[PDB]
Amino acid sequence: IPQFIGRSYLTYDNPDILKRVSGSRSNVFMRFKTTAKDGLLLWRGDSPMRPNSDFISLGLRDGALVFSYNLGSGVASIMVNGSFNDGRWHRVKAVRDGQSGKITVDDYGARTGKSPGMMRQLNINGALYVGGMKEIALHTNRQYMRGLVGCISHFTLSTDYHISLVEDAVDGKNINTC
Amino acid sequence: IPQFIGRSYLTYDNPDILKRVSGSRSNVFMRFKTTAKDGLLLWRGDSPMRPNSDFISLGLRDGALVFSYNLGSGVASIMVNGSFNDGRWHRVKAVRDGQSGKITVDDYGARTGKSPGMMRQLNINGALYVGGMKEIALHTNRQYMRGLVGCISHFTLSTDYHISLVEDAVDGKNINTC
Amino acid sequence: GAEAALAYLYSGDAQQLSQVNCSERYEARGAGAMPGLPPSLQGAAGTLAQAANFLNMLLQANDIRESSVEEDVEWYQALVRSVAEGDPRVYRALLTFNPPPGASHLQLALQATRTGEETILQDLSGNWVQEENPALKKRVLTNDLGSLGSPKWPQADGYVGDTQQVRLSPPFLECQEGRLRPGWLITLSATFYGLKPDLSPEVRGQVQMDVDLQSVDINQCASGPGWYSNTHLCDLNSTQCVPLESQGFVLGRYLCRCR
Amino acid sequence: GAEAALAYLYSGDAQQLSQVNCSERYEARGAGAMPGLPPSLQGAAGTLAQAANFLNMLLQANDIRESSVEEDVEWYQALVRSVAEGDPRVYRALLTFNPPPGASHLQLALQATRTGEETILQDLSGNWVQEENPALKKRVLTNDLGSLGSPKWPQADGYVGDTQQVRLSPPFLECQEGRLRPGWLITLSATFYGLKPDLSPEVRGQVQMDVDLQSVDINQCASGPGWYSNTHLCDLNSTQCVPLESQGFVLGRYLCRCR
Repeated sequence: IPQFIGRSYLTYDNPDILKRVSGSRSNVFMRFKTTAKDGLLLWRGDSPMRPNSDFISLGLRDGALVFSYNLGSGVASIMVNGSFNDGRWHRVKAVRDGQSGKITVDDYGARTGKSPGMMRQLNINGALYVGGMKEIALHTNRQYMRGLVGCISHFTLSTDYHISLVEDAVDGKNINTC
Repeated sequence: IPQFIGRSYLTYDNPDILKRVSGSRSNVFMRFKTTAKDGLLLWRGDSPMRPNSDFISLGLRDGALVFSYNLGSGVASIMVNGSFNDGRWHRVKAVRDGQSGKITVDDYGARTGKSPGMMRQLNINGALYVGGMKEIALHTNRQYMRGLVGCISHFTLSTDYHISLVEDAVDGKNINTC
Repeated sequence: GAEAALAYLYSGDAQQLSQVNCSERYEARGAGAMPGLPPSLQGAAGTLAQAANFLNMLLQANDIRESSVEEDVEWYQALVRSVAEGDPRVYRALLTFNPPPGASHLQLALQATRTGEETILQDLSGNWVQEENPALKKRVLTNDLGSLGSPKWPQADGYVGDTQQVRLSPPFLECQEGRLRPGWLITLSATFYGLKPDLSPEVRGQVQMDVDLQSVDINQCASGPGWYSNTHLCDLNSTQCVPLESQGFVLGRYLCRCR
Repeated sequence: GAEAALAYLYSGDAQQLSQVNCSERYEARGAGAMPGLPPSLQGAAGTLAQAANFLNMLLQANDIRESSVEEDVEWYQALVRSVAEGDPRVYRALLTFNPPPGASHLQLALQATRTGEETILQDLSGNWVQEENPALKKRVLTNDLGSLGSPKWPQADGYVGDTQQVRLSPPFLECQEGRLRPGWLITLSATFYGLKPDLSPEVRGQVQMDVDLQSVDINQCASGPGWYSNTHLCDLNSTQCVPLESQGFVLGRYLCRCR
């Protein structure tokens, strides 16, 4: 949904979106914009039991995009820093190779993020939330408890599957006026 | 002014804007957007007496951008056609060479517009109106009587002088919410 | 076909249109000798290893440039219209972005085609479905500090090849709808290199040339960097021959009498 | 200076650092003979007349590409990092968009500078203020019909040059803060061509090379495409000489005894 204003979350149902993320690769091209200091833009991750939940993420911690792919055995906390808290559009691309990927911001440079723990290929079930989640505090992550704002845009996942953010969803709110 | 809604006009005062248009060259890079069938985006032209008024123009007649530079002796009616009446952004560039120039639209192609009558170098006094004019029917042109809408953008005139559309004006209205 | 193919080498000029119904490409299964870039094909392999560098430092500095190739398709329509002019003897010039890794379609392959005073451009992306079909790389440390305000990164490392790695192809002639065109072409290749997020042997891309060899002068009974070299079939008395013509690409048309 | 300059040609290697306080460029006012592109400088003038074509068909098809050159300054930072590799003997590689017609500043001129295993990039646009400092053009009819959905124009006409119009420069050596560096360089030029809205001799741009000639072997008492050719000063008995070394760029260091 373009033009988030509040805690507007968004889930996904299509079994094609549910599959390109799970594997030995991942891509994102979120062309977001924000005026906050935290938030969540993608939270595909199965029912979080004891911390290992094979979760992927793309946060905006205090002006620091943090690609947080996990495999259970080893966390990853890639990071960039700038003026992302306030301003205008920004082009992300969170490539993965099963154990290694970038967090390439617009022009800052490819801050590579080598961070496996032992293994690869464990991306598992769950819906693909974009822009938030109906309730996120109770979830085991407990890092993106607020900041769920922005005005999101083009989201071509896996470098092929161009996705529309309202045409393939089942939930959400407030398409316009941000 | 970004985000015109009505008959919002806009004049200019700076003697640098008043001079780059007048000469043996002209450039524009208006990145406009509209949902109309007529309008006016630039009307630098001295007090229109008997039709010859050394007027320049950039209209949007029924989805046809019409660079209408004049020298008095010979009119010019360059034209492109497409879906400009409704939709999204569009990149113009109305180069001139004293007697010859394009109306180059985004990718359509350089529809050249050779159309002098005898002479060159007569661009003369008057303020530089963008987006309209307080009253345009009484003016001798009498072609852009309506359609003064849109949400205008980047306006780097003469390929050097980047211009802000509210920071250098004296009139207008309604900066936001289009 | 080979019945006409061979009798197209030896003095076959266009003799009654040497057409045999076709679907294949007759190569040259002989002493093509793989010469090693005759100094005549030295401009070509130059202009074809630069257009594999301009695309080598542009996908290794801003990796988001690998996810918007269908919106930047005005900048790649100026390369393949340049490779198509790196020589006065050219037929085609073709760029093929490889399919996205672990995917099917070819993702935007173009083609220019010299036709005299013309160059026709087409998109053969809907035909070469599923791509119908590491190197000698020396690092060149990109360094940026020049009081540049456009980028914001001090140092990063790329990979660059040179103009003595262009690959060759045994001379052939293809068939057009089945009716062999007589040209005796040859293809020169190249290879991009993006960045795999550890290394840089990821080969996404290829740019190719097609050159006409029906104007070069083959030399059977001399020694040089030509294609068929020292191939003279002299039933030698004492081995005194004479290559006597300004022949095109015709094998074995010397005169071995030279008493 | 010329006192050291000359005695830098003749066996001047770096003899006590042949520095004379400087502000100029000592050319070679002799039989440089303007050879005409020795076949060694044939890769260079190839890779330098392609990067004047890639920019020749990109400013002649979409003229709005001449009004957003400061936002597209990621695509022109990959050219001058390619021209800087069209040869294994390179010093600089420099691009200078001409000033806007009837204007002052230079509008975005870059520079790459080989320093071994490195290439440094800088913006010399704030120094070459006011540009401190038509051809043999054959039309190539752009034709587009290939079921392409990216452009929407059938036919238009461009202008294209080739790789035998790269210009030369008499060999020189410049001075760095006033202390002449011993290199004996040479510069190769080129030229873009946008579209004037009638014609196409508008020359906006230039791309240049700097090559090191302190490794070539000059040949005074022979005949070839070298720089100083047949310049031997034999006080001839019957004119029997011998060029005897693998010398660098040193004028007049043969041995004319050869009794």
